Amino acid sequence: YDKLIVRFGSSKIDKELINRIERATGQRPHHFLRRGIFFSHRDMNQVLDAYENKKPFYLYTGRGPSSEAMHVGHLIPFIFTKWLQDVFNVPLVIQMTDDEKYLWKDLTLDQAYSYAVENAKDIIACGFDINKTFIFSDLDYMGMSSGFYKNVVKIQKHVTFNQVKGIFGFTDSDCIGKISFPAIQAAPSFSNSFPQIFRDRTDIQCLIPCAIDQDPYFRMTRDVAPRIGYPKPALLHSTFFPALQGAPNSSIFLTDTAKQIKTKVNKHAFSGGRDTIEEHRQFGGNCDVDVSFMYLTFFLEDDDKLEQIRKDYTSGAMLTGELKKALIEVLQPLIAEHQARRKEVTDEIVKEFMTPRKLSFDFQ
Amino acid sequence: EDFVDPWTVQTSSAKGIDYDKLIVRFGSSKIDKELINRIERATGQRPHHFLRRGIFFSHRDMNQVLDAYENKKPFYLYTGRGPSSEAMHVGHLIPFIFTKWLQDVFNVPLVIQMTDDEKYLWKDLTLDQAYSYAVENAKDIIACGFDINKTFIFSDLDYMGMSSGFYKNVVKIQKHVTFNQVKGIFGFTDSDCIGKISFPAIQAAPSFSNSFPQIFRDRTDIQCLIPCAIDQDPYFRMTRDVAPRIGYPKPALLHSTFFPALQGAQTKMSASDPNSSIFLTDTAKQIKTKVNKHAFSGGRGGNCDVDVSFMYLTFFLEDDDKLEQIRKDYTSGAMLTGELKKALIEVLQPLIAEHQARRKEVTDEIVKEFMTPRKLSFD
Repeated sequence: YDKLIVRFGSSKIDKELINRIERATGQRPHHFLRRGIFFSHRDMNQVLDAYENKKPFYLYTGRGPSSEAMHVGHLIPFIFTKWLQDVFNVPLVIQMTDDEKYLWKDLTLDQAYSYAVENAKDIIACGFDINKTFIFSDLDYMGMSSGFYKNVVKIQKHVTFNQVKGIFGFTDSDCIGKISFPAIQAAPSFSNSFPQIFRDRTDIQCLIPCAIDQDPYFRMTRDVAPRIGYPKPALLHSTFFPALQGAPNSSIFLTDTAKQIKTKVNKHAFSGGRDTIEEHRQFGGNCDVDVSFMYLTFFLEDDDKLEQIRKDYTSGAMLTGELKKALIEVLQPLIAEHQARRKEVTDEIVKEFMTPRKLSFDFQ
Repeated sequence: EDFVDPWTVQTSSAKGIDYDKLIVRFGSSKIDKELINRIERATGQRPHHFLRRGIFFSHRDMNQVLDAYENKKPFYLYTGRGPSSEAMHVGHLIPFIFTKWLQDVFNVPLVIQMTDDEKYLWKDLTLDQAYSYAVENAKDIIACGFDINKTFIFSDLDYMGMSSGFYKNVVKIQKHVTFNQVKGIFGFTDSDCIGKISFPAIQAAPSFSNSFPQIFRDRTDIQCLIPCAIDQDPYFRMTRDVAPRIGYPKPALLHSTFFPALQGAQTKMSASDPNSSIFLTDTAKQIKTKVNKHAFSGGRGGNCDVDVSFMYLTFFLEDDDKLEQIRKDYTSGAMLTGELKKALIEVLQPLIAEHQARRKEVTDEIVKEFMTPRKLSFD
């Protein structure tokens, strides 16, 4: 990961920049920062500069509404974005790319759109404030903005096929909606794409939380920005979420019960311990390629108890199955609590989050 | 004829584009002697001259528009205009006044797409400028006399961002046209901006009732009829291919020949104009100056098949017998060029003068109304 930074030319967060946040925030850096889940960035300093100089900034993230079974991995950006929203108290804009799924998959426009509404339930279950978050459907919001399509057009002019052909790999057997889709993903990065929220303001920086594997796709947007008179969108990159069986039982869905969660991490997670304990008691603990532990890295909020689990699993004291039932006690209460929060999401709360509204934000 | 596209029209021949051949290549159908009567019977009106003199000579499924009009099932008219700049020419009047004619004789709603996004992409303009031209060009279009309770005129940049139905159709059409197909119709290249690669779906979209929920109450099946010069047909031949794939009725069409450029019937009157157009902004003096000096004569006698003045006469005189008398006469030698041009100047001068007058009457508030999404009158 330290070599993917140099590869994409991004800036690495320290344990010193993390402090800069704490000074304006007034909290304790989220464990993603503390642990390095979210390690890289691009222009966080620029966003920070305006936060103290008493100027707003906003967040943006999206979601590809392809059915659901949003697994626990998919929670990583949202958990972090939610945090960002609360410590800075700024607006967030969440995009549901229904057109995209329609273009790429065997769905009807309605089918893609219903998935967008449903996924929006799961997202709201994460707890986003309703007074500073706007979840929008591409298909819906294009028809309801006096600023969105215009920005999409500006981008479409300043980007050629050859450009989108290298970055995304589009060939020419593809449909045109695809070739031009990258402009729809980019448009949300610029404030005046949301008139009911921001107005015709253009000086509001945009912070985009996402992976590190994504930087090459967001550079297109960052490169077009100067060219159209708009500031670049800042970035905060994260690491990947270990695929369960190894880096259908392949992932752990938020719709999974409690026993399924139990039987998955027990029968399908990956082990680093010599596990087939010839005599794992002073060996075993490979906390780099052991999924169960990697997960605790994301979901167990206590550093002290985590380090204890690492010293102990690596040393050989803690066997496998012991570490596993430790994770289960973190997931089961994470997932089940998610499902409950999502039960309380009425058809009217969804419609609200998805309605072009004025928001309550920190101009500061 | 050789080349006819949405951006260029070229022929080696002074007689102009071979229209019976364009019909074979494009796959459209010739407007028969007997299809014209059906228009008469069905509308109880004499067919407009463009129909009688073969100016609008090609169609697609007009028999299906009539199939429905006869049975009391509506249909609507859709046509468009790319505002490349503020000034339009007299060739532009052909599709519009004919559309104004279809509107009255059939009494059906009409939508007119002002493609500001198309020109913002293809040309060097700001979004402000591109919208500006849409507004100005709408005044001239309005000057043709369209019923305000029966016509919707929209800028693409504005209507895309305010319609619960337009973008959705663009997206649907976009899924069914590959870059490969689009570069084999419009000749696009890997160097073109993405906005241009996908632009075709935006022109294809008004071809479906759905993009105007406010007009046809989310009805989805109202038959569409599109009047246009035959250089806009690649867009619509693409559209009719896509329509069934997204469960919509294919749009019908009526193609017109091109109003020749002054120098000859090799190109069409365009706004580039090295010096080839009579702008709807020209003074009586300029119109006369342009006809006498710039309009290719044929003549020196008289060959009607190449005289740019006589071609113009077949578009705006409106007296089949006089035109026919001007034909035999110019051919035989009796008429003698300066008289022929003198005649044409007597028709164009008032035509453009009445246009300007009515245009001066289009107040800002009227442009606004025509361009606001409305219900219309179930026309």
